[PDB]
Amino acid sequence: IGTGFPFDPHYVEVLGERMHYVDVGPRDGTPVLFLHGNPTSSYVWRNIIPHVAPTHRCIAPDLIGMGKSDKPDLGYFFDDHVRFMDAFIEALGLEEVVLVIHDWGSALGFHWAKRNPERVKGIAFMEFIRPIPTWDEWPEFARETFQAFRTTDVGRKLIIDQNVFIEGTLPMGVVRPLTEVEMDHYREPFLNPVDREPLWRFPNELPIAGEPANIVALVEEYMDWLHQSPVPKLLFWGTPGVLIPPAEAARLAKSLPNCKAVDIGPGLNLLQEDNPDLIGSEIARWLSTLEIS
Ligand SMILES: [Cl-]
Repeated sequence: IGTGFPFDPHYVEVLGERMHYVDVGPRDGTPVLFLHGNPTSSYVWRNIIPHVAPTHRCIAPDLIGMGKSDKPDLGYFFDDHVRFMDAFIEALGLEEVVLVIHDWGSALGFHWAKRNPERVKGIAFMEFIRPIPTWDEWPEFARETFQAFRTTDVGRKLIIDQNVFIEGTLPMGVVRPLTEVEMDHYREPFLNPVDREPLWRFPNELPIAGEPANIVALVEEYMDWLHQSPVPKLLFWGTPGVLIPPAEAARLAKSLPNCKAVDIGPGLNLLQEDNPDLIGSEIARWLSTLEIS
């Protein structure tokens, strides 16, 4: 499992800010958009992208306030991420796309897809945002932690003061140890405690037990759309998972139209850190099947 990030930086001005992106692969076809979540960057994709780069254009942006994207004094609400990602897409001039999405990236991806259905030729997803209608349905071992995260007081002491999301939650969304080189990559954007607002806001935006209602409403909408959509779907899942337990992958595999679903073996949240070659290989393959009518 490679620790290197051998991608030349690309930058584009988005709403008076600068966002970073990985851009590789053929220039000609349908492009593949990789959207990371919390608390990652395009780094999370580094070992998935080389599987796809040979046949497809690979576009992997750092979300505003993350990776090497600019860090303006925002609240980094979901709605800000939407604003910025909507704009990024239009800046690159993208028309049809395929979406490869994860964690908060999935909420972006689904949300954009709901709004632009005639431009999504496929979606691959994994460990994605769905409504967790009670805290019962959140992983036992992570309840106390995400409960404290969802406080201004101590949540911020943890995430912003202490950097627990990065030093603690992150390694704990991966089954294998992360090396020190890998940790340092995940740490780089958030060395300055100032810049960790995204990391605290995101958990406070998770649609758990009805709140925040704005997020719940919105996630409910994209999931309802997803159930009424033919668009080809590819669902990676792990055991036991975090945001998606095995049992729920099972249910969605069945419930979502035209959806293929691939078990990746041991996995928590950052599936891409536990089995890159498998997800990479399966995406690439599946991509080819989208051209078979
Ligand atoms: Cl989060």
